[PDB]
This record gives sequence, structure tokens and C-alpha cells, in this order.
Amino acid sequence: PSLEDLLFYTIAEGQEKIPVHKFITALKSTGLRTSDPRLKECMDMLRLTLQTTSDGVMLDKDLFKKCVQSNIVLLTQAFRRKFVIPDFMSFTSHIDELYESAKKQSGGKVADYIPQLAKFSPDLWGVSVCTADGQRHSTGDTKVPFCLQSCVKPLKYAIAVNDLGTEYVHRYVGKEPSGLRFNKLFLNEDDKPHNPMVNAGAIVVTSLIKQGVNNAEKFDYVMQFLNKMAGNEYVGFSNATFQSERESGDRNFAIGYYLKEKKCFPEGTDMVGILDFYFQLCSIEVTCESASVMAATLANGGFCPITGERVLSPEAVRNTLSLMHSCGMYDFSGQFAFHVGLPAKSGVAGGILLVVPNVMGMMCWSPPLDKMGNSVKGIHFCHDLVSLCNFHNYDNLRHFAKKLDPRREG
Amino acid sequence: PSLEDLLFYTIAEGQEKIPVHKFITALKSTGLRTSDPRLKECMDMLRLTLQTTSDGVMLDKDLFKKCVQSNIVLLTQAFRRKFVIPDFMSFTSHIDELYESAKKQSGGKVADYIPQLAKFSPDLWGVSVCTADGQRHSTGDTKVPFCLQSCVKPLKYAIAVNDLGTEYVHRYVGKEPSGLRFNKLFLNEDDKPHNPMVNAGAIVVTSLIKQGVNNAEKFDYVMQFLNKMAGNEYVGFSNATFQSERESGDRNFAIGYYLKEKKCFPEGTDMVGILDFYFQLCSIEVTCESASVMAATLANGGFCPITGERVLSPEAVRNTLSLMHSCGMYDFSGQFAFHVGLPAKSGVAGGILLVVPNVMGMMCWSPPLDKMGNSVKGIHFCHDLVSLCNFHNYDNLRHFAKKLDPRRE
Amino acid sequence: PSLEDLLFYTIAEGQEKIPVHKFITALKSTGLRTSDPRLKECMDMLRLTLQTTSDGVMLDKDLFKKCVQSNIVLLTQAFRRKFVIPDFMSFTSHIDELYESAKKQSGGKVADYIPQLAKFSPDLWGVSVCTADGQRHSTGDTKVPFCLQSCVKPLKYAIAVNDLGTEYVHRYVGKEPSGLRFNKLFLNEDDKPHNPMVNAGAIVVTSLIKQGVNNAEKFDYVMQFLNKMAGNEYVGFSNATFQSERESGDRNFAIGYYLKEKKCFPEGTDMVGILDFYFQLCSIEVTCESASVMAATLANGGFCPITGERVLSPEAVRNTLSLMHSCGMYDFSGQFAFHVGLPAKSGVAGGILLVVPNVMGMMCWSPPLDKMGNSVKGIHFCHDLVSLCNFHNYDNLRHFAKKLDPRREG
Amino acid sequence: PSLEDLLFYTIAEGQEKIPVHKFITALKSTGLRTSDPRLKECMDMLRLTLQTTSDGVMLDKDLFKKCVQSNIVLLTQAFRRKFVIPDFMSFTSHIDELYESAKKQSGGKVADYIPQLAKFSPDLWGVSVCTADGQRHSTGDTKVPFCLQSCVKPLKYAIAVNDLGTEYVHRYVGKEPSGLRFNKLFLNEDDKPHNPMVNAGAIVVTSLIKQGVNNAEKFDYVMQFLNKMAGNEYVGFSNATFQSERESGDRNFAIGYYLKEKKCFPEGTDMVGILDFYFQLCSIEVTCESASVMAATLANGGFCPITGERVLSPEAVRNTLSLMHSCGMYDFSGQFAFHVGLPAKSGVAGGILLVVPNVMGMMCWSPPLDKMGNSVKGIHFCHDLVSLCNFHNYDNLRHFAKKLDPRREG
Ligand SMILES: O=C(Cc1ccccc1)Nc1ccc(OC2CCN(c3ccc(NC(=O)Cc4ccccc4)nn3)CC2)nn1
Ligand SMILES: O=C(Cc1ccccc1)Nc1ccc(OC2CCN(c3ccc(NC(=O)Cc4ccccc4)nn3)CC2)nn1
Repeated sequence: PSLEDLLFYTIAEGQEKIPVHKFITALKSTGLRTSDPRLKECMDMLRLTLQTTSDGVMLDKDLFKKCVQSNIVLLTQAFRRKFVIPDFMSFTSHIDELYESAKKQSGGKVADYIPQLAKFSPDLWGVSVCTADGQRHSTGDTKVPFCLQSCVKPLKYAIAVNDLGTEYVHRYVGKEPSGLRFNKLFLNEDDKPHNPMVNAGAIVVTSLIKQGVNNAEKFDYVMQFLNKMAGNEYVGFSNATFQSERESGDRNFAIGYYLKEKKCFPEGTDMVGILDFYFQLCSIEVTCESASVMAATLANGGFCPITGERVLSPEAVRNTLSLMHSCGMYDFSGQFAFHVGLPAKSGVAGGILLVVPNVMGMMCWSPPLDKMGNSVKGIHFCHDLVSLCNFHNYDNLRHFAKKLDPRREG
Repeated sequence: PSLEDLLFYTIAEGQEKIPVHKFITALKSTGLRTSDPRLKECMDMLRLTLQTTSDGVMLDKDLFKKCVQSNIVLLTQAFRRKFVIPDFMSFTSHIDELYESAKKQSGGKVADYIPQLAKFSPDLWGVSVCTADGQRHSTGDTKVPFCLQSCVKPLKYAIAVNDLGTEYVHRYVGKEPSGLRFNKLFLNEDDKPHNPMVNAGAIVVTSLIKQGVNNAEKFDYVMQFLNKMAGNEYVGFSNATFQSERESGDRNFAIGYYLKEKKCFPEGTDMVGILDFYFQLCSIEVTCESASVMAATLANGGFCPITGERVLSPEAVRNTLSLMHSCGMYDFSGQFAFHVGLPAKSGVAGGILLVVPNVMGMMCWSPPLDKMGNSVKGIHFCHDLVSLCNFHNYDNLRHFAKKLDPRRE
Repeated sequence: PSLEDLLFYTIAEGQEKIPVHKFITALKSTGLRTSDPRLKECMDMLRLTLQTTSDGVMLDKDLFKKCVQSNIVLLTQAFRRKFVIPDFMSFTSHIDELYESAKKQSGGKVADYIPQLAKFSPDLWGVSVCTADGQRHSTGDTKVPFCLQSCVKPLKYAIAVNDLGTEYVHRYVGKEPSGLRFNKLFLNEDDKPHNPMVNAGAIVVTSLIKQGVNNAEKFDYVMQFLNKMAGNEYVGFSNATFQSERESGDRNFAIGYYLKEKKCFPEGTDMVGILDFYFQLCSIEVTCESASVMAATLANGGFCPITGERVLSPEAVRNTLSLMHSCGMYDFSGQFAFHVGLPAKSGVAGGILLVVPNVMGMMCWSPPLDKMGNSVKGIHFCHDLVSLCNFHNYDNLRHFAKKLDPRREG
Repeated sequence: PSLEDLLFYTIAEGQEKIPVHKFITALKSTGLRTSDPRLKECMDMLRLTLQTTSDGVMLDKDLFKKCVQSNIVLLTQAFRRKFVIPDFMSFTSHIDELYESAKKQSGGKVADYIPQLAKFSPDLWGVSVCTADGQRHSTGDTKVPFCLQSCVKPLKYAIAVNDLGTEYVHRYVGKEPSGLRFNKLFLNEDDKPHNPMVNAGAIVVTSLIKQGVNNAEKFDYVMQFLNKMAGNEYVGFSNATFQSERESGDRNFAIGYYLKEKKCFPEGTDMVGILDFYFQLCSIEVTCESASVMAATLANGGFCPITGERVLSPEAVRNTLSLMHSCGMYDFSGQFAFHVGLPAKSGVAGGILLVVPNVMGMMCWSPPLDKMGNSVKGIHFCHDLVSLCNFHNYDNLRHFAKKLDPRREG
């Protein structure tokens, strides 16, 4: 027997030469992208076989074997429908309808409190999917960068817990929602911020990461970390957003000074610098595509699905998902957890980083916010998404009424 | 080919008659109990053959077909190791270790406010498991009756959502935790109680069930419902607990009048009557075994796992799970969601109704409570359980470090 | 010399027979009424000389002396302008302007939550004065009975402190305002109600009065007490108001059960019976005239000004004045204390029991209540009054700008 | 007749020359000090008579006329026992007893949060009286400087109202106590600090005074203002306290930024500069003697009692008294208003600026603070004072049980 030969016969279809475009089309049908880093040896070898000839361009079993040998494990599970979403082409047409249905919710106000969130057009709308297996799909404005803002809060929390542990991190930050009563209070009863997802909590978490080095290396290290989280897809920085966030962060300076007075920072913290680092971390830029890979890493137990690298420890991902569940959508967190039941995190730029554990990661983006700070189209999409699929954290995998389950084929 | 014959040969062992004590043993190893109602026809005929030919005791291949005939589907997935927990015998050895480690946590105080909770011994400790497929295991005092107390709140909420729908029910009760800053406040910003898991919310929920009949029919309507959730195992009533709760419920009488003044009940509500109904639902009794089937029904999308009956709509079960996750353990709820990450519900009798979605339901019971009202041993068990198995809501099924996965081989 | 004849010469005209109508008209100018209980022997004697032989309304120096003998001390300070308000006739003319200008504040809604207060016309508006010296003046509907409702709370608080002492009473009730929006929190940090002026505090206070006898004797004791406080003017009971307060007091029953569970009552308290006593105390009836004497006792250190009796201990009156200052006007207490600076207490029937310490007590009554529960006309009047006179608690008696001081002469 | 001649005979003692040492003793017994600025012409002339005529220290009627001529009015009310406290020598014996009674309360902790309050000895203890007529008495450490700290908050508020009016000032700051559940909150329901006596309210009030000039001119404008309140007695500045107060004020910097974000300052406010001004106003130094004249100015309707100057408008003084009544002693204000019933204001240095309206001003000073921030000895003295005299806001001036009234004779 031989696995490269088996794969060849199921794609060759009784024929005895496979055109290269027919293998690439079959490959995209799985949902993988030709630029998937795990396929680079096979793509490199197709580029090198495509130097021998403009004439022919077809692959027999040993030229097919010559190329796919290196990636045969990953290619066969794609072609034997063993990915988390077997009929991925069906699923993306459901993603497309959902996207078109939110695209009609043109309500909401674009954030204007700094001129950089204000440049953004209110009709921009993108959705990007990445599954725990690296199947990819985008629809809308998924390759235009925008700032993470508070979507960076779960990421730096994950980094902090990954490096220092749950017990150290939560000496300085709570792990509960504050209650739809104390959005205005900075501290709880043990004089810690309520959770890493609020501004007081995020600011303390920022003070914990890579202590003892300067802000340039702290920022470089986090940029490093989000690079592995996004499988090296687009991660950037908006100094324009950075400069406006700092000439307007009077609430954040208030929080910083309060926390300094309540001794909420580690010993030896230069608070005003932490606020500068914090403003930098919220001006980091992503696209829907690159952010959905960050989301997919959290959906995949800490392994980036398009590279296979272990990026976060399982304790760090669990905590971050646990706190995205309950504190992730500002004053909407309770309603979102009840009706949508997915770990999610909103930001004022209009992104909603969304995680379906064991299935997929996503980044929705539309700048118009609702009265609570969450993207109107984004919020609409997540209700529709869970209304269509048994993706709700407490849906049942066996008895789920008339909803659809993309993890299965029949 | 044929399914009874294959199953025969995989148990027949190359040999050509199967002793029934060996068939009964292979069966119990899967985790089913021979008294599973889904198995009653196969058991009834095994008893009839042990009568019709009392000479002999062994089963040839066509007498085997005569017995496993109508339950062959369930028997095959039991014997082909296809239940949610394939190696049930190993897993119960883990449950036993977990129980013995929680059994040495002797802290906590038994509830004193009525002499019925105080007469319970502090050495009582039991955990009962029931899977989404009906595999059962017990350890400790799992056949001792006790009242559900607030463990009844997620059930009556589920009954309410099942009968009237999410939107109607939550016209009268919120869907969030209050914030552990407001056990003291009864109402949220829209003058509804914060959620069904606090006393004020349960009292409003109690007022929604079976409107228009008297308390005797409402109670029996709830009783029919809880019988079905537990596959007809023990569901009872303590009038002793009921009478003491009503002569000491000055706080719930306080809540009732407040809700009446703030107009939180549906029109035409007899507030004091609802309060009497509420004290009754909190005096309903279960054992660990019978309640664990109720928990397993919630883990099973609303189908009772030992009968196959649809008891609750999936909307009802999902809502109830979401609110047990966040509001189920009084002031320990946030910590419980973070560290244990399981839908659970505490009661003052010392029970913790616990649900691992898609796997199993459980009921742990130990009367000594901690400072927050949660059973000391029960809480210790739930931390151990999640530290051992990847059952945490946001554990990963593919990458889970040093944890054990009982769903895997 | 002689004090009765000196008095005679001061009314005597330079002439030396005084007509009896001239003495009585000169008497009323003082602000005293001929039916003042301290004047009864002098009136009894005028009733008897007015028998003599009806010829000549005149009193010679020996017949005048025969009548004014027994009350000569009180009559001499009345006629030698030694009362707290010397020119009382001028002062009532300002009361009349203040009354007529408030009479045009037609805003507000009559309480209708029971049909007995809803029965009252918004037409009704009365003001009654009684000074620390027994000078009386009314304007408007001052002889119509209405219920005290929460205006009774300072009075039963005074009775409690008079009988048991400050220390015992305040084991069960706080002595501060709650903070203006804690009206439905029932207890403070020490699990006592915030003060006697809120429903929870009043309910605890009711449980403290005359412990150990039944509600009929408890009520008879408070009624006798309010009789001595009003110099035996009208005090009654509206059973109509009583039954509607009790078949509608769901908030008061909620409060009672809450207090029972938190063990806020003295040992051996029958909770639902106390609530019945409390509903009775709020159904006690007064008129403006009768109630202004009760207020005047409070302005007078606990001595009723029209009888001379010690009715309340000074400790009881001081505390009651202290808490009417801060807690007397519901959510208006802070604004009322700041701008008006007088101890006052409102009730839902439209009353405002008002005390000017060392000067006079008042009862304003107009049923239409404002958005906060206080009588519109009454509130308008209390501002005008303090805007006209240096009666504000922190006005200065020596340097007081544009304001008038009715205690001075020229 | 003639007023200089009358006064001579009541002192002339039956003789026809008054020894000057005897006139000075008769004067001091009234409670005036010979250096009273209102007495300067009489003292300058006695000193000059003591130079021109060494030949016998005796004063006849024509030379006694020569000295008391210019200050004749004030001298007569001093000697004809018309000052607010006629038997001033008796009363000071009561102040001394009260002082020695609190001197035995050696509990409490001296504030150490900056090294300047930490070096004050714990049994420094002084009380200084100044009446509405300028009668003075001190006992203990009454001439040692200390900073006002929050004792400056009522003075700046009075200056703000004096210059800008009630309506303007209270556009930016409330006028009620917060409630012993909102001591931690910075803002009320209308996004203003609760009252001028808490730090957020003091900080906004500081931002209102003398807008448009720099901090040097602002500072001199307030000092010049506090100089008149103290009859030009010692008002100074501790730069040491100022430098340590600005390097420890992260809580007030927290307050500043929060108020900036919630826009609680006038337009064009330099917040960080206002904070510097705020740190200066609390480092202003006084003694018990000089501060008690400031208190006496508020007790005297805005006139400094030892000079005759109008320093504050009556509206300014009334408001400031109303808000020290209810908001002046941190979390102790309600208990203090209830039991002591006097306008007072506490500071972390151990001062309590105390005002008995229409009678006298006081400053008590003892550095050891109790749990709530109030000077242990100061608070004990203030209870003692009101248990001894009927100065309580709602004591009665006519019926006051066994208490003493220093306004009366015997
Ligand atoms: O341990 C605790 C808390 C706690 C909770 C539970 C048990 C015990 C202890 N520390 C703690 C936390 C937060 C906090 O607050 C600070 C101060 C400023 N800051 C404001 C400041 C004004 C406001 N103002 C309003 O809410 C106005 C308003 C009031 C009422 C109705 C409507 C509006 N909000 N936040 C936010 C930070 N202080 N201390
Ligand atoms: O010693 C304490 C606490 C304490 C002490 C020391 C240190 C920390 C704590 N006592 C105490 C007193 C009263 C009290 O409350 C009771 C029960 C419910 N009860 C409601 C219930 C809901 C409402 N409604 C709302 O809150 C809605 C709302 C919420 C927010 C903003 C706007 C509206 N009102 N009253 C009336 C009375 N609990 N505990």
C-alpha cells in the first residue's frame, strides 16, 4: 500500500494524469489556502516542477508523489473529509448569507473620540473564518487593517498567564464580571480590578508583561507573540491612533493614578510608562484575516492552526476563553453570553474577535458601534451565527432541534 | 450478516453457548444497569428462559437472539464500546478516587435554620454519575433522601421556559448574575430579579408555571415533570421540611411583598399562594442516584438518558445551563465558572447538581456547607474532577496538557 | 406702685375706665386668642363681670384688676411687647403675602394611591403659625382635618426618646441620612434603619413605644401624648384612611418582614401587629391650627406654648429637630436643608410640619404633591419665608443683608 | 451727661483718679486683649500719657477722657456687660476645665503619610476662642503653626461664593452629604462632586477662584483674603508640606483626571496647575489663635470681630456653615451633626475649625487622629462643650434643662 498513491487515485478519478490546476482546485475546495505554511514544501515543489515545462503541466503518480510526499498527512485528512468542517464549501455559503444579512443593519455610530477611528467609513464590513484545521474563508473587507483596541485585551492577558501563571496574574486582577452596576467602579473588594477585560484590569495586566525591560522591547516581544498567534499574517501598528489615544486618555490616566494610589501594580512599576505601553498595545493593527487566525489559536488549545506551533499554554487559553465568555462585550456581556454563548471580545474600532472552541476562530469588523460600544453588524452576525448552528456553548451535540451542525456531513 | 449474530460471536468467544451470568457481566461492564427501562424486554425474556428451561443455564446462538431481539441496537453500541465513555470501568475507578479524596475534607457547617436540615449527619457524602447514554455509577450515601432546596430552581426554570418560551419568561426575570455586590438587592435596573437562580427570581419563576390552576395541580404538574427527568427514580416530598420553611421564611415573605409592590408577577397572581408553592418545590426530595439522572437529562439536550423520552425543549435546557454556569453557586459562582467551568447548582441541604454537557450529569451531596452556602466536599470534588479531566467548558478536546479524557480510548 | 394697675394705666387711655371690647381688641393685637388656656381665669372673670349688670362695657381700675389678676404676668409681657415677635400684627401681614403668593403655585398631583387622599381637592391651602409664646395666626383652610401620615414620624420619635432615652432608641435606628439614592435600601452598615424619618426607621420606632401593652392602649398613649403636644386642640383619627393604608401597604409589609429577618425589633415584638399600629399612627388627624401648636412645642424646647406644660424632654426635642433638618423632606432633604435651613417634615396628605427654633412652629397644608412627595405650595412657602426672614438656621442675627427679623422692633 | 464720663465713674470706683494698671485689668476681664486693633488709639494714648507724665500713674476725668475718646463705644459695651458672653472670665474657666478633660484622651495616631505631619508631637494640644465681639482666650499650644489641610476647604468655598454667587459655584459642585456609601465615589447623579468639603469638591472649587491669572496671583489673592478673616494674625505657608503633598497626591491626581474626563471644570482649566494650587492651599499655616479669628468671622456673619471688616458676604457665610454642618467631619459628620450640632471642619494636621453661630469661633488642635481622620482630643472637646453649654444647633435658648448658657448672667 502507499498513502501518496491512494491520494493520487482518489483525485485522478480513474484517469492516469492529474493537471496541476485540478489538484489546486481540489485543494482549495477543502478550504485550505495554497499559501498555508504547512503546505510550503509541496507548493515549493510544484513551483519547481513548473520550471521543467510550460508543455504538459500534468502529474503522473511519481511526479504527484514527488510533490505531496512531504505534506501527505495533512493533504489526506483534507481530501478524506477529516477536517472539523467536512463540507466546508457548504459552510462558507452559509457564512456568506449571514454576512449579507448583517450588511443590511446600517445603524450605529462610528467612534469619533479620536480622529483616527473617525476616518473609517461606516459601510466597511468584513468577516474572516479560520478553523482549528486551517480552513479559511473571507467575505467583505477582510484585508484592510484596523486597530485592535480592546480586542488586544484578551491577547495580552493570554501572554501574561502564559509567561507567569494563573496564580501570579490573578494576584493583581480579579476573574469575575463586575456586575451591571460597577462599570464605573475601578476596584473590587480585594482592591483588584474585576477582570483583565476592563480598562483597569487591562492596565494592570500590561504592567505584568516582560517586566524589567523598556517599552521598546516589551512592545517588540508582544509583536513577536501576536506574530505566532496569527501564523505570521498581517500585524501592524498605527502611530496615528497611538498619538491620539495618548492626547485623550484622561480616563486612563485617572485609572492609572487610582491604581498607583491603591498599590495595584507590581513593585517598581513606572505607571505613566505602562499607560504609554497600554496605548501602544491598543494601536496594534490587524485585518479580519490575520485576526481570525489569532482567534483560531485560542479555539485550538493554543496551537496556531496554519503553522502547527504551540503558541499559548492550555491554562492561558482556558482562562482567556473563560473571561472572554463573561466580560468580553462591555455592558452586553451578560446578554451575549446568554444568547450567543461564545467567548468573544469587542473593540471600539468595530472588531469582534470571536471564538468557537474546538471549531474555528473569527474576526468580524464593521466600524459603526451601538449604544454599548459593540459593532452593530458584528453583534447581529453572532446572533444569526448561533441561531443557525449548534455553536452555542450549551447547545447539545446530539439533540439540537432544527439547527445546523457543520461538524457533520449527514 | 445479522446484528444479533455478530454481537453473539463477539461475546460467544469462539465458544458456542454463552452463560447468562457472563452475558449479564459483560453488560454491566459497559455501565448499564440491568434495570435500565430501555433494556426491560431483553431482561424480561432472560428471566423467562431461566424459567422455561431451568435445566441448563447456557444460551445457544438462537436463544440469544430470542432475548436481545428488541434491544439489540442499544446492546450493540454498549458492547462495541461506542458510548460517550467507552472505558466506563476505568472512569469509575477515577470517580472513586475523587470521592475518597473529597471525603477527608471535614470542614463546613450543616444548616441549622430548620431542625430537618440539622438532623442530617455530617459524615454523609455521596456522588452519583449518569451518562448521556445511561451508564451509572455510585459511591457513598447515594440512596439517602434529601430535599433539593435551591437545586430545584434550575429545574422549575427549565419547566417554565419549556412551556412558555424564553421571551415570555424573561419579561419577568433577568438573565445575568447580579454581581457579588447585590445579594442584598432584589431587583435589577428594569425592576426584574437578576436571574432565576436567586430567591427573588425563583419566586417570580414559580409564579409563571401552570397559571390558572390551584397549588395541588401545579405541584403535581411539576411532579410529573421531575419524574420524567429522573427516569422515574425517587422523587419525593418532605412535609417536615415544608412546614419548617414556611414558618421561617420571613425573608421570602419579604421578597414576595416587594415583588408585589414593584408589580413583578403576572396579573392575577396570588402572591402568598405562590410563596406556599415555592416552599413546596424546595422541599421535594431526591437521592443522589435519582437526581443524577435529572442532571444527565440536562446534559442530554432534554432527553432522559435511561428512558429516551423527550422531557425538555433544547431552548429550555440551553437557557438553564447558561444560567447555572454564571449564577448557580451563590457568591462562589464567578470563581466556580472560572476554575471549574461547569453548569452547577448548589442547595442548602448540601447537594450540588452538576452537568457536564454532552457527557454526564451528577449529583454530589454532603450536608456540611462552607461560608457561602455550598457543600464543602461537593466543591472539593468539582475542582478535583476538572483538574483530572478535560471537562472544563473551555478546555480543548484536542490539546489538553496532562489532563485525562474519558471520551477517548 | 402695682403691676395690675400699671397694666391698667397702659390700656387705660389716660382716661380711667377701659371698655371690655377695647381690652379684648388690644389683647388680640398681641397675637394671643381669648381662648388661650393660660388666660382662662381672666376670661372666666370677664365672663362673670359681663354678668354683673350689663350696663357699661367699662372696667374701673378695681374691676379690671379683679379680672387680670391671675394672669397678670402673661398679660404684661403681651402688652409690654416682650413676646418673641413684638409686632405680631405686622408679621401676620407678611404671612398673608407669603400665603397668597404660594396660593398660585398650582402644580403637583394629589396622592391617589388610596381614595381617602384622592378625595381631597387641590383647592385647599392653609398656613397656621404658633410662636414660642402662644401668638397665633392662620390663613386659608386651617380648620379642616387631614392625616399626618409621615408628619407623625418626628412626633413618635420624640415620644420614644422622651420615654427611653437617646441611647436605647438608637440601638435600633441610625441617626444620619442614607445618601440620596438609597431610599429602598432598608438598613445601614450596622443593620439598623438609617433614621426615624424613613419608613423602615419609623417602623422600628413604632415597635419601641409602650412595649408590653396591646395596640389599643399603645394608641391611647400616643393620642394622649399628642393631645398635650397640641395644647388640647384637634387630634383625631380617620379609620377610612386606616383601612386603605392597611389593604395597600405591600411596601410596608415587605419592610416589616425584612426587619423581622434581620432581627431589627426588640425581643417579643409582634411584627404584623406593629405594622397595624404604624398604619394607625399615620391615620391620626390634625388641622393646621392644631398641628402648628405641636410644631410650636418643638420650637419651644418641649414646652407647649398655649398651656405651659413640659411635654417632651429637651433631649427628645433636640434629637427630633436634628433629624428633621437632615431627613425630613425625602429626597429634597439636602436641598431643603441647604436653601431653607429649617427642621421640617412632610407627609403624603400634603402637610409640612415646620419648626423655627426659638421662634414659632407651623403647619402648611396643600394636598397636591410634587415629583418628590412634598407639597408644592408648602415647599414654595418655606423658601419664601426664609428668603424674607433671617430664620435660616445659619443666617446671622446681627448681620443679615436684605432680610427682615421679626424678633426686632425698629 | 457724657459717655466718657459715665464710663469713668463705673471704673472711678468712688475715687477721682483711676490707676492705669487698674483700667487695663478691668479691660482684660471683659475678654478684650489690649492689642485689639479696634483699641489701638486708646492704647497709643495710654502709652503716650505714660511717657509725658511719669509723675503718678493715675488718670483723672479729663485725661481718662483723652484716652478712651476714640474707642468709647466699644469700651462701654465691654464694661456695661453687653458682649455676647457677659461673664467671660467664668466661661474661660470652663474652657480650661474642658481642655484639661480632653488632655487625658491620649489615644489616636498622628498622620505620617508625609514626613511633615509625622514629626508633630502627639500631646501638642491647644484651643483658642474668639467671640463675635472679639473676646479672646487660649489654653495649651495655641501659638505653634500647623497647616490648615482640609480646614481650608470651607474658607475657599466661602471666597468662591463671595466672589461668584451661589448659583455659579453650585453649577459645578453639589450641596449635600454623599452618604456613608459614597465616601468612595467622586461624582453624584448630575456628574458633580457631592459637596465642597470632599477632595473632588474642593478641587473643583479651587478651579473656580480668580480665574485667568497664574498660581502666584491666585495664591496671594486667597492669602490676602484669609488675612482679613484672621484680623491680620498669623497666616503663613509651609513649602515643605507643599513639596511632600505634591509628591504623594496620586489620589488627587486620580481625582483631577477623572474630573477632566467627566468635564467638571470650567472651560479653559489647566487641571494639573489647579492641582498645584490645591496643594498650596492645604499647606497654608495658622495657629490656633489666628485660625480661631477666622472661625469667629464665620460665626459673625462675615465680619471679622477684632477689626470690624466685612470679609465675606452673608450668603457666602450661610452656605459655608450649612456645608460644614453636614459634610465637615468626613464619615463622622452625621454623628457629629446629631450629637454636637455645630458647624465644624476637620483636617489631617489635627485641626477642627469650629463655629458657634452668633457666639464665637474656635480652633482646636491635636495631631493624633482617630480612625476617621479627626483629631481625638478635638472631637472629645466638642462633645464636652455641647454637653456643658446650650450651643447645640437645636438646643433651646429658653428651656435647656441643666445645661449652662454663657450668653446670660444669673
Ligand atoms: O473597594 C472598593 C469598592 C467596594 C465595592 C464593594 C464593597 C466594598 C468596596 N474600591 C473602589 C472601587 C472603585 C471606586 O470608585 C473609584 C473612585 C472614582 N470612580 C468613580 C467616581 C464617581 C462615580 N460616580 C457615580 O457613580 C455617580 C452616580 C451615583 C449614583 C447614581 C448615578 C451616578 N463613579 N465612579 C471610579 C473609581 N472607589 N473605590
Ligand atoms: O447592611 C446592609 C449592606 C451592607 C452593610 C455594610 C457593608 C456592606 C453592605 N444592608 C442592606 C440594606 C438594604 C438592602 O436592600 C434590602 C433588600 C432588597 N431591597 C431592594 C431591592 C432592589 C431594589 N431595586 C434596585 O436596586 C434597582 C436599581 C439598582 C441600581 C440602580 C438603580 C436601580 N431596591 N430595594 C430593599 C431592602 N440590602 N442590604
